[PDB]
Amino acid sequence: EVLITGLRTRAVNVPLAYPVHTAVGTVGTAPLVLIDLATSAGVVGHSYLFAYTPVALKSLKQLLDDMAAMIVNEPLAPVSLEAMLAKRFCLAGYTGLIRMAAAGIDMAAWDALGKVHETPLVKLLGANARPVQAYDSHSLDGVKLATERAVTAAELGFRAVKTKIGYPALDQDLAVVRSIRQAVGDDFGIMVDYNQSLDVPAAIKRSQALQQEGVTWIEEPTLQHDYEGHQRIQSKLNVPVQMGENWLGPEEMFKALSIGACRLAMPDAMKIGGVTGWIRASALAQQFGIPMSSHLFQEISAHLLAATPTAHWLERLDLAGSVIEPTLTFEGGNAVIPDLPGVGIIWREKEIGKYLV
Amino acid sequence: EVLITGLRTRAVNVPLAYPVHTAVGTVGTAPLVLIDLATSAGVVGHSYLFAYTPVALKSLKQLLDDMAAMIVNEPLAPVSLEAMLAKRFCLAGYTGLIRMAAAGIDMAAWDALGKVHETPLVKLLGANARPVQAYDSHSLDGVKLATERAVTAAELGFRAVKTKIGYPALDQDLAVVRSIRQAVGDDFGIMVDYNQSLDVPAAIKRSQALQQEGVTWIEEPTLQHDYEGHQRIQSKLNVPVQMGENWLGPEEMFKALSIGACRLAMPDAMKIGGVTGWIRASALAQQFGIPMSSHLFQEISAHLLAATPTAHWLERLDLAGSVIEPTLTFEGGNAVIPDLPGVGIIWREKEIGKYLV
Amino acid sequence: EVLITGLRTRAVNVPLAYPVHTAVGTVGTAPLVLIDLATSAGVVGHSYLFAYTPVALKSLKQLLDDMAAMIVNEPLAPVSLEAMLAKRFCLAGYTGLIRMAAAGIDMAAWDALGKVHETPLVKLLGANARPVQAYDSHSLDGVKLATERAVTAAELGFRAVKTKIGYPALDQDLAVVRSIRQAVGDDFGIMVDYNQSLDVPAAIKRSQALQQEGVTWIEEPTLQHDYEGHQRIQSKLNVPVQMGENWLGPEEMFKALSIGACRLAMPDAMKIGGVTGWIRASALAQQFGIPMSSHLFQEISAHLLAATPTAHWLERLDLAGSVIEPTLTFEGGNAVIPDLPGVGIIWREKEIGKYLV
Amino acid sequence: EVLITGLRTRAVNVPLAYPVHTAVGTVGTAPLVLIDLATSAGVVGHSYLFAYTPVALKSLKQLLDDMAAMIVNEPLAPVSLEAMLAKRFCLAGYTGLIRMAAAGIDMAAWDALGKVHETPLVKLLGANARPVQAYDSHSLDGVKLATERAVTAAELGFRAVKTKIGYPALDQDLAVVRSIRQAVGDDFGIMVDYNQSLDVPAAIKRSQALQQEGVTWIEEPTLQHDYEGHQRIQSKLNVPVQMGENWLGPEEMFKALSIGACRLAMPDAMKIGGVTGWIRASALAQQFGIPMSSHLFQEISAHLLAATPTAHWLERLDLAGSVIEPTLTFEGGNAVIPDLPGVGIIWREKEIGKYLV
Ligand SMILES: [Mg+2]
Ligand SMILES: [Mg+2]
Ligand SMILES: [Mg+2]
Ligand SMILES: [Mg+2]
Repeated sequence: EVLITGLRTRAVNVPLAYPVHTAVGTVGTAPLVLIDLATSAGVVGHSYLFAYTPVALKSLKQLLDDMAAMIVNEPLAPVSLEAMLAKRFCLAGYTGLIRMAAAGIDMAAWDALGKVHETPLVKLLGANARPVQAYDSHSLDGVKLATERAVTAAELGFRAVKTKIGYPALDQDLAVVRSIRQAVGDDFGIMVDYNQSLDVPAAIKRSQALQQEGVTWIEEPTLQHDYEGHQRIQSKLNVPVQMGENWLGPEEMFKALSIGACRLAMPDAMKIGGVTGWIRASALAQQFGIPMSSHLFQEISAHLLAATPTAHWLERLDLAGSVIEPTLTFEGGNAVIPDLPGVGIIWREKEIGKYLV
Repeated sequence: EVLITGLRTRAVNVPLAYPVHTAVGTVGTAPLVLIDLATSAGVVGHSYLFAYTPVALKSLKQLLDDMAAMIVNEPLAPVSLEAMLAKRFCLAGYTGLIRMAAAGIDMAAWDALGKVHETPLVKLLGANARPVQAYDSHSLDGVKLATERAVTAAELGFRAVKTKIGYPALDQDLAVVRSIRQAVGDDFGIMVDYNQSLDVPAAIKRSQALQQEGVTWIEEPTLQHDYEGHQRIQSKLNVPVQMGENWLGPEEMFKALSIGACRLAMPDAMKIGGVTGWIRASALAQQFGIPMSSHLFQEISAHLLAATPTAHWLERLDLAGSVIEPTLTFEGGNAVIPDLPGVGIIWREKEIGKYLV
Repeated sequence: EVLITGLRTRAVNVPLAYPVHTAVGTVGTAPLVLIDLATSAGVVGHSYLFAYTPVALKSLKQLLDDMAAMIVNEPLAPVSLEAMLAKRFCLAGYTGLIRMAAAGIDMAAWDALGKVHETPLVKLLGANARPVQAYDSHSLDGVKLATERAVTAAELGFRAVKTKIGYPALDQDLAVVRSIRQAVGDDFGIMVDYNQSLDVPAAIKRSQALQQEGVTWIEEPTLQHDYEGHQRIQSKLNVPVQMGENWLGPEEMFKALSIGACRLAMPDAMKIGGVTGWIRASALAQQFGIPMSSHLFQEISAHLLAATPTAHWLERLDLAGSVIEPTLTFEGGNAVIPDLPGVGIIWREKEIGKYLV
Repeated sequence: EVLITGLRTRAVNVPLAYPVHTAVGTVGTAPLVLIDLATSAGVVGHSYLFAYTPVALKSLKQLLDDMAAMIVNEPLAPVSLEAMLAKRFCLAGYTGLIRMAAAGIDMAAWDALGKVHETPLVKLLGANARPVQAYDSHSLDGVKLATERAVTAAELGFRAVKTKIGYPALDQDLAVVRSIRQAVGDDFGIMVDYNQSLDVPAAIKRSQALQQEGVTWIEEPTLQHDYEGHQRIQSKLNVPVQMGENWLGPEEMFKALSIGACRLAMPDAMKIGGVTGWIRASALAQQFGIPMSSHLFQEISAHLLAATPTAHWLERLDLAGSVIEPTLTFEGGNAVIPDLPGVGIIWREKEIGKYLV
């Protein structure tokens, strides 16, 4: 009875507030697919996807455009829609770019369901809005820029930052972390993320040195699919190993928590399967006793974390700020959900045409 | 912003459509606590609890009456309310009659949230209504009455029945099952339930004989908290061991699925923690690959199963038919959810006064 | 041949010798149900239950009043009575408030059996009385009050105290523990209890800091039903993790010891199932090599520990001192069992009427 | 020193020799992306990809077109190229359609390396060509068409066929298998494939009935990512459970063999990561003692199996016969590798234009 009536997608390369420094060089834009899901109720659901690299951007938009005929005239009902897409893609493989596209439809379908009921998503999920602690996420920035970014975050009221590390020598990782720590003081979180760059023995050596410095967690020290190698690294540490941004569906989270790969989790709202996948992931993190943070997608993640019994941190990294209104607020380093139906995503229509592919 | 404004409870002893025959004798009424949850939106949430024995009935109503002050003036938001009650009862022990009372408040709070949004609960949970296969549940009835009840179920269009067994000799269990099977034919489900009555070696001997007869599952062969003993019984069977009506919260389901106690699950909407607990239980049964049925509470369970990715059967056993309107329908042995906001529970006010304690 | 002839219960809110400070505020009374079990031998068994919160108090008394008809005219024989109650409540769920009520009947039935034989309970159980080391249990008291309470305990001759911790920052827990340690010196036990307040990674970080301070054990760092999360915390510690006050029956202790959740145990005489349940729990702690202390119920626990092969500490926390005579004595910080038949509980009849609900 | 100089892709919808019958209806074409990899040596590598559904076809071609700039001017060296692509896609997720595209480049790069050295791929891999037993793979065809297809396969000299089953009742699966068995006789292989359609208990019941009939293996009885559920099904069977066509990379095969999910494996040359991935998969199947068959891609699989120490069957299912010359031969039901450099794939250029998208 409310039916989906259309899917529209727009591929954009948007400027990043913080250019991303990598081992190769700097990237100053993010490739996104913005999604509009029309309904027979006259409301339009909005979401977006991150394509990671511009090599995948046109392919992800073309995949979504060719999935429109599977969803148009189906009832909006995201949990039912997700089961239908999981079955339709069971041969192709309901993972990678297909699962990401399905998650973008789910996150749009939940934003429209909240609009049909004139209620923020957090309340539709049965919870009250609450401010959630956030950390500001930076990149592989070198000692001077990482310290300047940490000092700007601290001046903006965040009480933790994340820096990416994995320089050619462990001394340079430690020089970054120590310089930040001098600038922000001891009563401040410094998360660190090796973005899959170490083998297991290097990750044990480097992480035991970083745990002596005092860091908040150590994120993806090794290849993201190697859950046993993450469990061997965590078995040598007191500081917690954090992972999860690369789990494609809750069935990958379940496999990593069943072997004890990590003592923290941080699903990505797109890769875990949207709101439907995150609800499932929340139930698993509750039973396995794992505090659960978010990865990217801050606008929907502030709602999802408020319904997550083990919620821990929200990652602030504003990928779509150039094309979405700043309805999400940070107040004393906590994200505060807007009082708007659905997710609170409202497009900057005059900006989007600047960045179309 | 919609707040709870009052809790009213009424303890009743209601006549059962099918008197329950036990090893002791017959019971012809069920002790229930009917719950009304007032809200500032003018809608009233309804649920009920089963007290099992009249020894617990006044105590469960008095417990709910003394919990009213913990919930009145809280926002209706069931997931938040459940976290608050779990913390408030963490010393007393958030299990047994305290958890049942919390679940009755959760099931009422979700029925009111569906009424605030003028939408059946199944759609509020994000799914479409679908008819769900049901079986008719009988008792420890002896060969003649069990066969008459199976023939009446088959004439009503059900395609499976459950009988309780655990007579003093295995031959009498087999005489029951064979007589039903003669009366209903081979293309018909016969579930059997030993209601915790066997030790592990007796359960292996009796269940291997019942598996040779051809039964659909073997339910709670031994003490319900002995998950390892259920896993030892299931390791000796091809037919699946079914359990779960006695799990108090999803954290007990998680412990039994982590050791492989059963190849089917059937949570009870009250003991698993209401709609909030069942949503969590559904995510666990999906990841552990366990088809999930319901136990009692048919009216809400038809909605919950339609949102459950591994839904298997709905148990028809109409405990509250004497005091609730028959809005749930069975059509060719499938339960069909009513098109009514929330759960579809509407009290028979002129009947309730007949059965008050 | 000695039969039970009546059950009388009285619900009271009694003043605490040490008001209990919590994260919310102070509580100055304890809700108890005092139990009298009449017999055909003319002796009357006495016990009491702790309801934890006044929300449960009337419900627990009403449950016991409605169980009287299950026990009156049964033989006093507590082990047989316990098997009968376990079977009668196998559907309702023999846990939470039902199991607590059964344990209060068992503890009264053993006090009457000791009176029928004119012998202290410890001798009826086959052991000699012995003084058992006790620690004085305090609350979440802040640095000044926790230090004053530790100095009063040390002046009363106790050689250890327990303080509740789990302040918003780990530095405040450490400020409490260090201030106590300055006041009482190094040759003195300081147990610490987080009363389920931490997730697993916070519990590992905080407990490794507390183990560097030197504490005697770390009690219930995380949710009490999460035995695997307690085992992950204990795997990161040399100091022992203590738990068990929330195990409802020896079957829950068995599940936590089978996974290595803790290196100390401390059953509560009511939640473990009274004297019958504690005897079983003692045999499990002996085989799993776990030193076994008590939680609350000091009067019966001094007898039970003297029969427990792995007895470790008695927790002094005098909940019912306002309504029971001080027949239990502490002599140089050890509890000393009175030479009185049964448990030695004798009501202060002129005080009880002051505190009735 | 031989460098890649260009990538050209063509998306086609090609007619199938055997239309594929499914639970929904018949599909008479396959969506393929044909790949040409130009080199500085003047030879052109050829491969193709299967997109499974036409929903993915344009997206897979656009992804490959946008990956051309990552590979042009790199040395042809497929193992090095694969490591480079795994690192470049480590954030996006080197799985699903990205991994399939990488595998199509690897299979083209090995066909060109064999052409640069004027040697069939099997000899470049260090092995001699040998004929490999093949079975003819059919679909969900109903009793009459499945029996006609089995009789045509047997007349073509194949000594085994595979049929897809998972009809609404187990009796219809058994009616299919029995009808084939009557037509082909007892000295003939009948593999059966449930294409992920059963939950675990249904798969145990149906597969124990099929094992009594006598079938050669039971393939993907349940969801393909549920390796533990495949291990629970295999633990109840003597006949071997076969899986692997949906493993994306050898790292997914390793996870399923480490838990004992299956006693046979059948990687797909595209999803396992091309020739580079299959070489790795072969080493794992050898150490875990698992006979290894192929899935689709018959032309390259006849070469790969001849280098695989545990080679078992080649699956004949001729997806690209309409656009590639029939250089692969079946002689008495064995595939025989052509004596042509590289894989032996030579395009039918006059046919390809008929089927372009
Ligand atoms: Mg990261
Ligand atoms: Mg049952
Ligand atoms: Mg404690
Ligand atoms: Mg297959």
